[PDB]
Amino acid sequence: RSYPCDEKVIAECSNRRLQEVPQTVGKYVTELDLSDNFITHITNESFQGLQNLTKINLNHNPNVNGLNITDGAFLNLKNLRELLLEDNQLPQIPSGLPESLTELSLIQNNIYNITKEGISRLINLKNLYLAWNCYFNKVCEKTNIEDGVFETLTNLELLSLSFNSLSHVPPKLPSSLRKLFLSNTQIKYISEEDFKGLINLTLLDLSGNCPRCFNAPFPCVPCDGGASINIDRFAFQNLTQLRYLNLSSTSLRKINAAWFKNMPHLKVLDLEFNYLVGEIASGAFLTMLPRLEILDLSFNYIKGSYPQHINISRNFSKLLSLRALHLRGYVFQELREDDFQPLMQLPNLSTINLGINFIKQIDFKLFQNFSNLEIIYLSENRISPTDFEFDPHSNFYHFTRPLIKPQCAAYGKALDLSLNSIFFIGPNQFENLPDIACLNLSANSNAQVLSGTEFSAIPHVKYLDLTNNRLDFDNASALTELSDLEVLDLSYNSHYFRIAGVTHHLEFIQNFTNLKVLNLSHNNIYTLTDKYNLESKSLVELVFSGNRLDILWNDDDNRYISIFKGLKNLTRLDLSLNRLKHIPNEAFLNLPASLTELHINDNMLKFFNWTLLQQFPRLELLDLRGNKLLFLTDSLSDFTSSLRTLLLSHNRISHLPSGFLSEVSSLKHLDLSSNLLKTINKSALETKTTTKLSMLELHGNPFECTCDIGDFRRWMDEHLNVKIPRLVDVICASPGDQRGKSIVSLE
Amino acid sequence: RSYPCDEKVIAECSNRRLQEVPQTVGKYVTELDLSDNFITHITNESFQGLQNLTKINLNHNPNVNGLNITDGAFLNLKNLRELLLEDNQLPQIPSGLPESLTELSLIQNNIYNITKEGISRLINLKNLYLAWNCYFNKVCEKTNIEDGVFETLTNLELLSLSFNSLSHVPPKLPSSLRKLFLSNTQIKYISEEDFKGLINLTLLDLSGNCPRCFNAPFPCVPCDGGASINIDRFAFQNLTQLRYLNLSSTSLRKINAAWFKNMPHLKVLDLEFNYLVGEIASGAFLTMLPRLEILDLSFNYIKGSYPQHINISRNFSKLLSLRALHLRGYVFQELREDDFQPLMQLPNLSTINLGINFIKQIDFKLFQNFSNLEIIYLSENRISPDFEFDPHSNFYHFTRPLIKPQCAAYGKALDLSLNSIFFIGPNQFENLPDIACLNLSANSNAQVLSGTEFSAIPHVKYLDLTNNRLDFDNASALTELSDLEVLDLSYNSHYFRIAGVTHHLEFIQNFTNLKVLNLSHNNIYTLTDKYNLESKSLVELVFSGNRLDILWNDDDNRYISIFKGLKNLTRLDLSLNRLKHIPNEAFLNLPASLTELHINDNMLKFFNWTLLQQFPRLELLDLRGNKLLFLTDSLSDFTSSLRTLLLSHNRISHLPSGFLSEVSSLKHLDLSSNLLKTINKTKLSMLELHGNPFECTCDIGDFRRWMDEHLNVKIPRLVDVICASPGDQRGKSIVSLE
Ligand SMILES: *[C@@H]1O[C@H](CO)[C@@H](O[C@@H]2O[C@H](CO)[C@@H](O[C@@H]3O[C@H](CO)[C@@H](O)[C@H](O[C@H]4O[C@H](CO)[C@@H](O)[C@H](O)[C@@H]4O)[C@@H]3O)[C@H](O)[C@H]2NC(C)=O)[C@H](O)[C@H]1NC(C)=O
Ligand SMILES: Nc1nc2c(ncn2[C@@H]2O[C@H](COP(=O)(O)O[C@H]3[C@@H](O)[C@H](n4ccc(=O)[nH]c4=O)O[C@@H]3COP(=O)(O)O)[C@H]3OP(=O)(O)O[C@H]32)c(=O)[nH]1
Ligand SMILES: Nc1nc2c(ncn2[C@@H]2O[C@H](COP(=O)(O)O[C@H]3[C@@H](O)[C@H](n4ccc(=O)[nH]c4=O)O[C@@H]3COP(=O)(O)O)[C@H]3OP(=O)(O)O[C@H]32)c(=O)[nH]1
Ligand SMILES: *[C@@H]1O[C@H](CO)[C@@H](O[C@@H]2O[C@H](CO)[C@@H](O[C@@H]3O[C@H](CO)[C@@H](O)[C@H](O)[C@@H]3O)[C@H](O)[C@H]2NC(C)=O)[C@H](O)[C@H]1NC(C)=O
Ligand SMILES: *[C@@H]1O[C@H](CO)[C@@H](O[C@@H]2O[C@H](CO)[C@@H](O[C@@H]3O[C@H](CO)[C@@H](O)[C@H](O)[C@@H]3O)[C@H](O)[C@H]2NC(C)=O)[C@H](O)[C@H]1NC(C)=O
Ligand SMILES: *[C@@H]1O[C@H](CO)[C@@H](O[C@@H]2O[C@H](CO)[C@@H](O[C@@H]3O[C@H](CO)[C@@H](O)[C@H](O)[C@@H]3O)[C@H](O)[C@H]2NC(C)=O)[C@H](O)[C@H]1NC(C)=O
Ligand SMILES: *[C@@H]1O[C@H](CO)[C@@H](O[C@@H]2O[C@H](CO)[C@@H](O)[C@H](O)[C@H]2NC(C)=O)[C@H](O)[C@H]1NC(C)=O
Ligand SMILES: *[C@@H]1O[C@H](CO)[C@@H](O[C@@H]2O[C@H](CO)[C@@H](O)[C@H](O)[C@H]2NC(C)=O)[C@H](O)[C@H]1NC(C)=O
Ligand SMILES: O=c1ccn([C@@H]2O[C@H](CO)[C@@H](O)[C@H]2O)c(=O)[nH]1
Ligand SMILES: O=c1ccn([C@@H]2O[C@H](CO)[C@@H](O)[C@H]2O)c(=O)[nH]1
Ligand SMILES: *[C@@H]1O[C@H](CO)[C@@H](O)[C@H](O)[C@H]1NC(C)=O
Ligand SMILES: *[C@@H]1O[C@H](CO)[C@@H](O)[C@H](O)[C@H]1NC(C)=O
Ligand SMILES: *[C@@H]1O[C@H](CO)[C@@H](O)[C@H](O)[C@H]1NC(C)=O
Ligand SMILES: *[C@@H]1O[C@H](CO)[C@@H](O)[C@H](O)[C@H]1NC(C)=O
Ligand SMILES: *[C@@H]1O[C@H](CO)[C@@H](O)[C@H](O)[C@H]1NC(C)=O
Ligand SMILES: *[C@@H]1O[C@H](CO)[C@@H](O)[C@H](O)[C@H]1NC(C)=O
Ligand SMILES: *[C@@H]1O[C@H](CO)[C@@H](O)[C@H](O)[C@H]1NC(C)=O
Ligand SMILES: *[C@@H]1O[C@H](CO)[C@@H](O)[C@H](O)[C@H]1NC(C)=O
Ligand SMILES: *[C@@H]1O[C@H](CO)[C@@H](O)[C@H](O)[C@H]1NC(C)=O
Ligand SMILES: *[C@@H]1O[C@H](CO)[C@@H](O)[C@H](O)[C@H]1NC(C)=O
Repeated sequence: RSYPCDEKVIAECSNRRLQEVPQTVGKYVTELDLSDNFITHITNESFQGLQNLTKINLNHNPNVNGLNITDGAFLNLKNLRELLLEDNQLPQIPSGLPESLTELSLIQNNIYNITKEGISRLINLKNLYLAWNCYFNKVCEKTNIEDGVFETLTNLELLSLSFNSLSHVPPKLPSSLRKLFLSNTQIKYISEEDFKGLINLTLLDLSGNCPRCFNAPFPCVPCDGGASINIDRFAFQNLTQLRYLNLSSTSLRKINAAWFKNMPHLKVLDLEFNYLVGEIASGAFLTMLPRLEILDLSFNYIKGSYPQHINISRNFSKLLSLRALHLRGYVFQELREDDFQPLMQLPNLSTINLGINFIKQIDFKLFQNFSNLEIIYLSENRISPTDFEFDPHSNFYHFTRPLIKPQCAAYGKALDLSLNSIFFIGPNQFENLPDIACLNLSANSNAQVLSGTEFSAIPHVKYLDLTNNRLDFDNASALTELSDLEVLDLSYNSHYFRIAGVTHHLEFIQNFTNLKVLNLSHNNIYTLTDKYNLESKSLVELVFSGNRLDILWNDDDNRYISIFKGLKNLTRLDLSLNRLKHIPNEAFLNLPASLTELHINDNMLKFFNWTLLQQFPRLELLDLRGNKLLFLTDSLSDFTSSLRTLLLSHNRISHLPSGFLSEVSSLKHLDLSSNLLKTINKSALETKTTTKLSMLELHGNPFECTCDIGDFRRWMDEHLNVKIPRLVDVICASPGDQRGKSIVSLE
Repeated sequence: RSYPCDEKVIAECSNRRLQEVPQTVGKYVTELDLSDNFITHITNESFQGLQNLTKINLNHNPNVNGLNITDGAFLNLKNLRELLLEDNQLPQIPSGLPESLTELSLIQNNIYNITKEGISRLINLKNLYLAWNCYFNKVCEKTNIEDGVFETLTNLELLSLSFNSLSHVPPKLPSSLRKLFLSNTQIKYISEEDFKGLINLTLLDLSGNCPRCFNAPFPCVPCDGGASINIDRFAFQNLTQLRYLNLSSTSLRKINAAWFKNMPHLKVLDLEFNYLVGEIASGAFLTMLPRLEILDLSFNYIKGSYPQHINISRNFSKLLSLRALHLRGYVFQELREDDFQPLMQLPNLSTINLGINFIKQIDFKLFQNFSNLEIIYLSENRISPDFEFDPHSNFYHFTRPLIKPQCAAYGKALDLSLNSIFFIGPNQFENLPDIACLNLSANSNAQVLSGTEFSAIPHVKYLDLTNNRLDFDNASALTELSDLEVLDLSYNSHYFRIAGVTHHLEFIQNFTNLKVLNLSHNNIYTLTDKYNLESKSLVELVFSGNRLDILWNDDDNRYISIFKGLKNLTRLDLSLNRLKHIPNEAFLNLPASLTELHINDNMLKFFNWTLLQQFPRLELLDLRGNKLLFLTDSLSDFTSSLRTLLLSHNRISHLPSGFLSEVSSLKHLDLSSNLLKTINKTKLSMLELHGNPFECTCDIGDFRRWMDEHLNVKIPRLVDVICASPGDQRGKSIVSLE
């Protein structure tokens, strides 16, 4: 049983409050992650017993001044390939690094000198990350790059120098380079010589040089006069393998078509945060890009300007390989059919993104004229009836999550109208739309009574997101025009459910033939009109967290005692966050016998009637985390043969009953973290049967570390197939000499 | 030093996990509150010490087996006036109650038998509370009322029997009654005899008998065929003093005017949850209410019906004393000027409540022609561009003020909250009166305010725009409101979250008289062009729930002076800003005028205490709920103004030397829920220490000594100042020892 790391050859040793490199790491280990510890010193002794190490991660030590690394500390590790030293306040590149390194990352340090002595003997480097050493209003020096320092790195494939003050492209780069990142480097001019020999390059990032600074979310310094980056006509002429070009925030007003003349493979062009309204309308460069797949022209708005219409050049029609066009933040009032003519015959154009344009009106019928749209993204418009802020490993100019949740988009064509002002759906709201399978109307403040006709023009919606609205459930036929509906999200429509005196009709649920997943979370449901029961022959999953079952199941009221019973196909039920202090026995028995997964976490349960598990023969997962439970039954196997996972974290359990660990044969994963256990007695340990337990969680219990723990420790020694994670957090509260130590580190 | 109660003569002893009546109560106590403890038995031994007890509260024992009370347990208490025994699962009225009692509460027990033996001996009773013993689907017995059980209570002024099954008004009630509460008692018939003797009654509650059960939020049983309650023509004949009549939810469709004939002082008439749409339209009874001040006709809607217009009888014009009219939940589409004609000459009608009517359109100009409207309440419409019920509250409606008092104090108030005014068009507020208090909360207003939207009502002083989604793209926003004093912009996160759109807060500087600004829960992390908040007038800024962790990031200097230009500021709230550290320069740039600084519920591990030298008026500093690991030993050096220092929920381990005994303006220090195991060996007036893990060895005697010598330093909740060690002492207050 490894300690302090979890081994599996990989050693997960991160975030463990470690103060030095442990001398206890399995000597077979090949990758070791010690990130986020409190390590302050690395010497030639730190890794002495571990010469099979391929990979070391030391990022973010010491985690709350800097990591002190001796010359040659690593130089004896002969197989070391990957060394991660991010966010360690290093004042220099460490001296005497091993020649074997293929990957070195020094992101987010204080290194202002890149020197031959540091780097040049690292002949095997493929990827070198030096970004984010001097930037914004950090107090730091201009980066000195020693002439020719990278010239000997003849296998170098990726070099990243972004977010440092460089002023010029470094000369003498190796022609092995595939990816060169030079974002936010204060380079104002790109000469013909700068990228001259780089015939293998596939990615060039020159974003944030001569930035567009209006409304910047960071301290931003424009080029004089807010001028554009100055890229020589021939700067790209030998970049024949280029696939990705990032020119975001280079204050461009003109794009020279001749930049692309030798660039037949360009697939992704990023031109966000420039001043390209004119070029978008004229667009001579568009001719050069018939193989482009992604064009991002987001946030090129003219500030203060809110024109009626977007002006797209007819030459967009040349972008014959286009798959996604991103046009956030152009900012305009109205989208008319004619305005997108140029895009309508593009054969592979799957995605159109018009997020964040403050658009007031759209002629929806225009989307039908497109060849092949799968994603119509119109969120955030005005349609109506550690202790650094930026992730160095992520795109700086846009978020890279999918525009549509994958689970919704998997059904078919997607229309996302979230975060607009469609406060009711009128009779003709969805006229002349493609055949939408995936519809997002989240956060429109929709207060309407859905009545069974609102979705008639798009009747094959299968995944409907209506979260964060204020729907008035006064009509039992609501949404029944959607016969194929499979997923329905009604989360955060509490507005009218909170009001006792208006009607709340949920009867429509029963009308769906194919409804599989229903989310009613965070609605504050405490009262329903006429019918008190939810019923469906199809429903598999009901999320009912964040409601008031404490009131629906009050002891003085019988009406809701069968509320979920009529959900006869149900396998997953979430009753978390319902302020439950007790469940009446009859209510529990009325939960569907079909269940396999039951969550009642984050309530206030003082007691749980285990005997009632007899009625749930298919029940695999029972989640009671975050309650106030005091005891377990001492004959749990009498009550279930199906239970595979039992989660009891964050309760007030102080005693295990005899045999409990091995009571139940089906039980693989028992979570007793953060309870009130002082020991586990031999009594809890006696079985006649082989335990099938695979994971037992125990961190955060106030263990009593005296001789009375020895039985449990031997049990541990005798059942290594039972994984106990976070041994470093399985801690003695007592006695004094033991307090804070892992129960494992005692004699 | 009292224990276990706090005494002040009143002993507050509630909610302290007490398992018996404590024997160490001040012998001089007149009022003892023992509510919410874990007490299971009372005996005539329980209170022996205490004979000048005038009042006992034993509500909610034992808390979370009834309270077992022996006969005559209370009998040797000669001054006991008032006994509270709510929510104790009592199976009977207890035997042997002292005859001194003027007030008895047995609300929320299991008592189904009201007998001479419990009650008839209690001759001084003014107030008797028997409500909520059998109701809803509780398992309980019909309520047996022993014939003439109240006949002897000839001082009795208030009798409450609500929420029990009674079936009949009990006969032989004393004519000393003022208030008779019989709500939800399953009484279907009110006979000419039922209120015989009761010529001094001023209140009668007959609500919930023959209830209107459609959409009930409780188990509701209608009378046969949902018939109305049956009230005899002459049943109110001799109820000449009535001021308050509650007939809510009695399924009335027809009101007999003659019921009010001899009741010309009726002030408050509650008719909610009936079927009175026809009566409201025609209503002869409205002609018999010359002195009525409050009429509540709420939730009389006909289900499924959504008429165009509300139909208000001309006879409303005879309600000459009306001050408030409640018409929630009539449910109608449109309010036209002429529809309120009959109200327009009532000289004292100050409040009109049309909440929850799903009203789509209103002609605002009609309000102009009323006599004296001060509260126009239109919240929750469709305008566009462990028992659940508190036994001491009204059951049919909330009783909080319609408008926050701090807003209404400014003058005429218009509440449009919880509608769909997602933008304010150019004539939205035309023909309104001179509105001073305006509520537009929760309209999902997404608009760019530009300085003209409130031109028609330019004297607004208190503007509530919370829970909207305002787009701050214009420096002139709201500047037409020259007199504005209070602006609430809480919960307008929507656009502030988005980096790429503009966020302009420059308009704040343009107000001469702005006193209070609440920017809470806006997630503010980036602003456009001007990085600083400026105002010569502003006194209080609430900035909680924003991202000062980002605004003051070490790598960015732009917001280091964000609040400095708030030159008049005395109160600043920076709680819930995810702060791990505040840059020293940022702290020093907070206004030197501050008297009150909150930075609670962040994640601060360090505080630079020396910086308090630049805050010479600072009286209150709140650092609760951070991760502070130690205190300065030099506090006297950095402030002579601090009176209150709140440090609860932090990680402090050691009180430094001479902290307490050192200076001086410091009245209140809160160190509760920290990590102190001891305190080692002065206007200080209060010292909180509950929830520390005190080591209760002999090392602790000095502190106890010190406690004994400084009895002018209150230490609240001594029962919660607990030893965590040693194992013997664990769970004990620190006041038990050698
Ligand atoms: C300018 O545009 C260029 C080209 O589009 C863009 O290049 C991309 O940069 C991002 C960010 O560094 C790269 O994405 C990373 O790449 C590797 C995958 O090989 C991953 O290790 C990273 O994932 C980790 O980090 C993510 C964020 O913390 C985690 O969410 C994830 O779970 C991983 O832990 C990450 O995805 C991307 O590879 C390149 N693109 C290409 C084609 O090389 C560049 O970022 C733009 N410039 C700026 C300043 O925005
Ligand atoms: N470029 C961009 N992308 C955005 C934006 N908002 C959301 N996204 C999403 O980020 C995700 C990442 O896009 P990004 O352009 O940064 O990077 C792409 C593209 O650069 C590139 N790519 C992607 C698709 C393609 O056909 N050809 C191609 O070269 O490969 C990256 C991996 O992303 P993936 O498509 O696998 O999720 C995309 O997923 P999505 O289709 O839902 O939309 C994109 C946005 O404003 N701009
Ligand atoms: N009746 C009624 N009142 C409601 C409703 N919604 C909110 N309220 C508020 O509860 C509060 C209590 O009103 P309620 O009718 O229940 O009882 C009044 C009235 O019964 C009575 N009263 C009050 C004022 C008066 O002039 N004459 C009068 O007889 O004294 C009670 C206490 O009022 P308070 O001491 O808080 O000022 C009111 O304050 P508000 O003017 O803003 O409106 C009332 C509602 O739907 N119905
Ligand atoms: C309302 O409830 C639904 C149903 O629970 C929520 O959608 C579900 O969310 C979970 C994420 O918690 C998804 O499961 C996850 O899927 C990913 C991707 O496959 C997987 O990697 C994770 O391990 C996890 O299993 C689940 O797929 C998804 N279901 C559907 C139909 O989309 C929804 O998010 C809730 N809505 C709100 C606003 O909370
Ligand atoms: C029917 O209508 C009448 C109004 O005439 C309601 O009477 C009011 O009842 C409330 C709530 O019980 C009383 O308030 C309480 O008063 C005490 C004593 O002052 C106070 O300590 C409590 O905190 C609480 O405010 C109120 O006094 C009483 N009004 C009068 C004039 O006596 C009655 O509640 C209604 N019935 C139902 C079932 O709602
Ligand atoms: C936005 O911030 C304002 C200013 O803090 C909040 O209004 C203020 O709320 C406090 C209570 O949180 C009011 O003080 C209280 O007054 C009552 C009545 O006198 C008193 O009983 C309390 O002990 C306390 O003093 C304060 O008067 C009030 N200020 C104003 C101008 O109304 C407001 O609630 C915050 N908005 C939101 C949505 O949270
Ligand atoms: C519908 O749109 C809403 C709003 O854009 C989406 O909610 C966002 O979802 C992402 C992905 O999980 C979260 O990280 C964001 O925080 C959400 N934002 C808000 C404001 O809620 C929602 O995911 C979309 N629905 C579908 C099915 O794609
Ligand atoms: C403006 O209207 C809102 C919504 O009606 C009021 O907010 C309510 O205030 C009460 C009193 O504090 C709270 O208990 C309710 O929970 C609030 N409801 C919601 C939905 O926020 C607000 O008080 C009103 N503003 C003024 C100035 O009176
Ligand atoms: O409702 C609108 C309309 C337009 N803009 C413009 O959009 C850009 C980004 O906020 C700015 O130029 C701003 O003027 C808005 O912000 N909000
Ligand atoms: O938008 C509306 C319009 C009317 N109603 C009606 O209002 C009463 C209370 O909800 C019910 O009869 C219902 O029919 C609504 O609920 N919502
Ligand atoms: C780092 O620790 C070493 C011992 O290995 C010590 O000699 C040296 O002074 C330290 N370096 C710094 C920069 O403090
Ligand atoms: C592009 O679309 C056409 C259909 O017009 C199809 O033939 C081709 O396979 C698609 N190409 C890609 C790469 O999807
Ligand atoms: C729902 O609305 C439809 C369409 O307006 C209407 O015909 C029907 O009567 C309503 N259904 C119910 C149950 O009221
Ligand atoms: C919904 O189901 C119920 C009961 O099965 C049926 O009465 C009703 O007509 C169905 N409604 C619709 C609109 O299909
Ligand atoms: C029960 O659930 C599954 C969904 O996985 C579905 O295939 C089956 O059709 C459902 N039963 C009914 C009656 O719809
Ligand atoms: C109106 O109220 C005033 C003062 O509140 C009072 O003098 C007068 O009697 C009331 N008028 C009527 C018609 O009741
Ligand atoms: C605010 O909007 C008004 C009305 O459109 C306009 O006159 C003005 O230019 C805007 N003000 C600012 C400061 O941009
Ligand atoms: C607001 O204040 C500033 C100067 O303090 C001034 O420039 C601006 O014109 C004022 N705005 C208006 C609308 O008065
Ligand atoms: C400062 O605040 C007080 C209100 O508390 C006010 O009397 C004074 O006018 C304010 N100062 C200025 C210059 O407005
Ligand atoms: C307190 O702040 C000042 C800077 O304003 C500095 O002189 C002193 O070092 C600070 N103390 C700490 C602990 O940073």
